[PDB]
Amino acid sequence: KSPEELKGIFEKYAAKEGDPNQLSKEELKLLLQTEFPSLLKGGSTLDELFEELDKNGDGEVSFEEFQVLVKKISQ
Repeated sequence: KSPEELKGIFEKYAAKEGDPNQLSKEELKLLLQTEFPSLLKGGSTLDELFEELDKNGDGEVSFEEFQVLVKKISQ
């Protein structure tokens, strides 16, 4: 979807507590599973995926990092 939509969707799951605009491993999992079951681009887990992504979002995934994930998925 467009950045606007990806942002909206991201925020839907990121807007909990602690940080309202970063998906934790939990919220990343929840987002992926709920919104993108068709695109579970992980493995026999998503730990590795998480570690691969989080070279930035301090144990979570910022919007940029997520949009980059979507970019990767799309590619």
